[PDB]
Amino acid sequence: DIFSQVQVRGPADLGMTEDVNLANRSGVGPFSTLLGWFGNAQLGPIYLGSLGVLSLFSGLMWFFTIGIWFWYQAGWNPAVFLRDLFFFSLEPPAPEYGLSFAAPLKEGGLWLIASFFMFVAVWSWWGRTYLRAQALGMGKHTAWAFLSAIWLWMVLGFIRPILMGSWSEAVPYGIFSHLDWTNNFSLVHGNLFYNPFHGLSIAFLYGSALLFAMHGATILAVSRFGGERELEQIADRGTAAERAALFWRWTMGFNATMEGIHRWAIWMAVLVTLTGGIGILLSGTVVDNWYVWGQNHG
Amino acid sequence: ALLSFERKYRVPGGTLVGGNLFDFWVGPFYVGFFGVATFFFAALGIILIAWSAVLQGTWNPQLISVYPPALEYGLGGAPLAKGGLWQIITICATGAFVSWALREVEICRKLGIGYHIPFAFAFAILAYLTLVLFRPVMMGAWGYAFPYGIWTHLDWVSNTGYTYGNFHYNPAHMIAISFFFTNALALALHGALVLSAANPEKGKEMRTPDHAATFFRDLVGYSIGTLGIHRLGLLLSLSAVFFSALCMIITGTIWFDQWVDWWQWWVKLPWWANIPGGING
Amino acid sequence: DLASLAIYSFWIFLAGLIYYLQTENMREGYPLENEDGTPAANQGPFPLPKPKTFILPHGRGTLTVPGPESEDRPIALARTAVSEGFPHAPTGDPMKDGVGPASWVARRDLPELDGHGHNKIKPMKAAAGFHVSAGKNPIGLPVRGCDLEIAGKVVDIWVDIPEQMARFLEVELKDGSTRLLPMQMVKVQSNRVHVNALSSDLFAGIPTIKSPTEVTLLEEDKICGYVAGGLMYAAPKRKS
Ligand code: BCL
Ligand code: BCL
Ligand SMILES: CC[C@H]1c2cc3[nH]c4c(c3C)C(=O)[C@H](C(=O)OC)c4c3nc(cc4[nH]c(cc(n2)[C@@H]1C)c(C(C)=O)c4C)[C@@H](C)[C@@H]3CCC(=O)OC/C=C(\C)CCC[C@@H](C)CCC[C@H](C)CCCC(C)C
Ligand SMILES: CC[C@H]1c2cc3[nH]c4c(c3C)C(=O)[C@H](C(=O)OC)c4c3nc(cc4[nH]c(cc(n2)[C@@H]1C)c(C(C)=O)c4C)[C@@H](C)[C@@H]3CCC(=O)OC/C=C(\C)CCC[C@H](C)CCC[C@H](C)CCCC(C)C
Ligand SMILES: COC(C)(C)C(=O)C/C=C(\C)CC/C=C(\C)CC/C=C(\C)CCCC/C(C)=C/CC[C@H](C)CC/C=C(\C)CCC=C(C)C
Ligand SMILES: CCCCCCCCCCCC[N+](C)(C)[O-]
Ligand SMILES: CCCCCCCCCCCC[N+](C)(C)[O-]
Ligand SMILES: CCCCCCCCCCCC[N+](C)(C)[O-]
Ligand SMILES: CCCCCCCCCCCC[N+](C)(C)[O-]
Ligand SMILES: [Fe+3]
Repeated sequence: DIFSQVQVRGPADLGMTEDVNLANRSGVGPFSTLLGWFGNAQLGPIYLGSLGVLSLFSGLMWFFTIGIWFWYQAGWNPAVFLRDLFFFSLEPPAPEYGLSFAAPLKEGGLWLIASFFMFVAVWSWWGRTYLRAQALGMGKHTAWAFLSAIWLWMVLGFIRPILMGSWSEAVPYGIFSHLDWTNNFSLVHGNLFYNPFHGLSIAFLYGSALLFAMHGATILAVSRFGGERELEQIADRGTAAERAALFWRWTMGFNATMEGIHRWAIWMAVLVTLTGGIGILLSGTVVDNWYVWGQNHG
Repeated sequence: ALLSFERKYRVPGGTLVGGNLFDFWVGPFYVGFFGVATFFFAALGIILIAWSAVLQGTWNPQLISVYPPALEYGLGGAPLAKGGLWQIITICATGAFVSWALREVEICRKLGIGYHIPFAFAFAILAYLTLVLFRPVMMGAWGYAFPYGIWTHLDWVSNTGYTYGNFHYNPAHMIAISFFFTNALALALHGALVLSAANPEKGKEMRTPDHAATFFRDLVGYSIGTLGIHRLGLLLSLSAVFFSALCMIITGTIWFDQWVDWWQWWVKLPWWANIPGGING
Repeated sequence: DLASLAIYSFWIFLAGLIYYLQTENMREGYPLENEDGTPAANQGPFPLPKPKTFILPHGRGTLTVPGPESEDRPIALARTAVSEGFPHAPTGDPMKDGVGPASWVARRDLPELDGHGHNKIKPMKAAAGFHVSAGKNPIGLPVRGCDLEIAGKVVDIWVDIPEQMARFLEVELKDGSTRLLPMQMVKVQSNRVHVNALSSDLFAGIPTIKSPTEVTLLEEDKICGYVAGGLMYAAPKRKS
């Protein structure tokens, strides 16, 4: 089922040590009985390290640099701040400044600072995913998967603004404002529904839901045979995996293995922002209007 | 024909309807009574779709499109060429889907597993029924449904959206998107986690689930677990689709105005409604 | 143009990728066979992938897939028709024989070990510092079968130490012997533990473990297998 009927607790687990520097690990946190009814009850420890701190510090700087701007907009009034929270917006520099780093602060400079902070924040955290894996002797699938996501973000606020000739083409920091920018970005390029990457991207998004639905319900359906213990079922096929494979073979004609299903997985999700990134990159650099392009194919 | 370990599983029984009658296979596929049901509904539906295509005078799939009845017909029947054909086709789809679900149930039983897969699928089926049955009824004409055509359907989406402004402001739409993005994120991770443990560094031994558990605690200070990430996955997807239905079933029924405008409720709370400055003052 | 280039490129990428994806899921249960066990004639467009070898922790050897497949156990099934595609009927007791929804795999007769090399799963009595932290503690509650008759009593909980999870309940039968029951196939009520798959009279048939403080992959499969099979095979004894 979706919830455990009974919870059990033991001494806090400090984990595998492999090549990890145990000096950089925190201490275990409290146990949540709340988290316990769904998954593991154990909070922490977490690994700090140099990259974690840089990431974590730049991360907050980004968030705060935006935060002060919102307050400056709110007339430092906590009431307005709450009323107008989704309306505030930190916008990129005007098209006038181009790829200039000299825009005045109220006119776009503050946006550059925030972005610079985000840039470092994100890349350091990427390097963090990689190293954490290295130090345990694991594959770097997580860092590479992560790179896909990074691709779309790189393209939205960095690579495309640069290839277009101005930062003004980037995404503003704001709740309603980044929604508007999105809606508007499609209007300008002749309706993104004709961008075949966009369409591909949607297929993989829809698919991710389809698959994670399929995989999840399956593993639950056979957890009565210890299905969730996937690494050992990969190393020694249990009846759980057979029932799993056979349920699907009998339904739609072919099937996965336990290692296999997880390759379907990582690629279906990774293709969302991979294709995505490409659809957006060509948008406005090589193709000005996807409908017209749809008319020619060229 | 059989997987090296399949035979011991191919025993009689588990059928919901009709005993041993359709209790058999065709190549890898399991038939069952509902095996037959879905085939019949699928045959019929595709036929009708081709029939629509001649009345339309195109065989090109990018062009073919079967439209519902126009609003003037309300929730009554319409002539074939004028909307009947879509109505049957819709009946046939439903027939297909539901049947496909019940077959999943029948396979579940024969194998002795839970019913989580058929159950999860029913959410997909319910989203489809929302868009072609529940919303049009409630609105008052089959004409509010989306047409069956590759691009025409994308058009319905675009037109229906823009009717209420930027649809981005539909609040349940915001929530539904959150689950879609978050689910993908989680499918990305889960897959990557298991693979990296099963496929370590060159020459190293297969990692342990423990290593996995550790990798994550080190990364974000927490690890949900094997039975967890699988319940999680199931929850995000089912949820994504649940909210997707919700955002539509309310649109046009209990809210027909611009979605952005619905946010005025927040901004017009009397305690800050008149306070000057900001964006709205 | 560029765009046209990119998209044509991608549809090609995607095609070899599926091909990859597909051949990787062919490392088990392939190649295909006929109902008599002889290799099938048509194995599909996809070749078997080149084998890969897994290096198993705790000096437990290696695993190479695809590799020689064998059930490594008798199957008590007989054909019910003269052509391919029909069910195979059990020739004895499906439960005892382990066919059908009661099937089990000839996994290793060694327990799963945690990251450190200790037995992953343990009776809680022998798991230093583990206690039921939430929910109803089953231990001591009678166990009821689908026929609404009492079959035994929980005398311990077998826990998963690395993940701090309840995997099985250890139940003591009327003759003083005990069986493991998968956690995922029991309903914990406030005054009893209800088992819908097995009727009281079948609990004794639940396969036993050779050592009282350990379970092996083989014994997990034989047990889960058996209990699951009750759902279809105990059916005449189940009332509600
Ligand atoms: C639910 C949200 C909206 C909507 C919004 C969009 C948007 C937005 C997009 C699509 C896209 C697609 N839509 Mg749609 N779509 C809706 C409802 C549907 C219905 C339905 C019966 O309810 C179906 C079958 C489809 C099917 C499709 C595909 C043609 C295409 C890729 C989807 C995909 O990868 O999913 C994931 C599923 C899988 C990978 C499993 C395999 C699915 C295959 C591809 C199914 C194809 C069926 C199709 C060819 C018709 C067969 C019917 C007859 C039997 C012949 N949509 C509603 C109205 N749809 C994208 C596109 O590019 O098409 C123009 C796109 O950009
Ligand atoms: C009016 C709106 C337009 C439109 C305009 C756009 C635009 C513009 C874009 C999309 C994009 C997308 N669209 Mg569209 N789109 C429309 C209608 C639709 C419809 C529909 C009608 O049903 C659907 C289903 C979609 C679906 C989608 C997605 C498939 C795709 C983004 C995938 C993704 O997951 O990115 C989500 C993931 C990311 C952004 C990656 C970011 C990762 C970073 C590193 C995260 C860092 C976090 C930060 C550091 C803070 C840390 C967090 C805190 C610790 C909490 N569109 C119409 C036609 N669409 C994108 C695309 O790819 O298009 C091709 C895009 O740029
Ligand atoms: C392949 C495509 C999908 C994908 C994959 C993906 N994302 C990833 C990964 C992968 C494989 C990681 O490994 C990496 C990760 O570490 O996840 C655990 C990541 C990640 N994706 C994230 C977010 C994210 N991914 C997204 C999308 C997607 N990621 C795709 C759908 C999105 C969107 C917009 O859909 C978001 C928002 C992060 C959780 C994590 C990268 C973390 C990071 O880079 O941090 C840098 C900076 C900081 C440390 C900032 C911290 C600042 C905060 C303290 C401020 C906010 C405070 C707030 C009010 C707190 C309260 C929250 C309440 C809920 C309690
Ligand atoms: C609820 C979460 C997500 C989900 C889950 C889900 N889907 C599922 C399942 C699950 C758990 C299955 O078990 C089942 C499956 O077997 O997967 C392999 C299924 C499935 N999801 C499918 C597709 C699908 N799921 C989708 C969505 C989702 N599925 C969700 C996002 C989508 C989209 C658009 O997002 C699609 C396209 C099928 C691959 C498969 C169900 C197959 C099936 O029902 O077969 C019976 C029907 C036929 C053989 C064809 C019938 C032909 C009709 C009679 C006529 C055609 C009419 C149609 C309306 C025309 C539409 C034209 C378009 C261009 C608009
Ligand atoms: C409670 O009040 C305090 C002050 C305590 C707070 O902390 C509150 C803070 C909040 C109010 C913060 C609110 C923050 C949000 C509303 C943020 C929303 C952010 C988004 C919706 C972002 C969407 C998209 C962002 C994109 C795509 C960013 C892309 C960035 C980049 C790729 C970076 C590019 C780098 C640049 C241009 C500079 C590079 C320079 C070099 C030298 C390399
Ligand atoms: C992981 C393999 C599954 C990939 C699904 C491929 C089918 C998607 C079809 C999308 C139709 C797209 N397009 C380009 C015309 O917009
Ligand atoms: C993006 C393409 C989606 C449609 C693909 C449908 C394939 C159905 C699976 C057929 C497998 C066949 N079999 C059993 C004869 O081997
Ligand atoms: C978009 C998803 C499409 C799925 C790709 C179809 C793969 C079909 C594989 C059929 C395998 C045939 N076999 C060997 C099982 O008989
Ligand atoms: C799954 C059902 C989906 C709806 C399919 C269309 C049904 C239309 C019914 C109209 C028949 C006539 N009328 C108006 C007299 O009721
Ligand atoms: Fe999994």
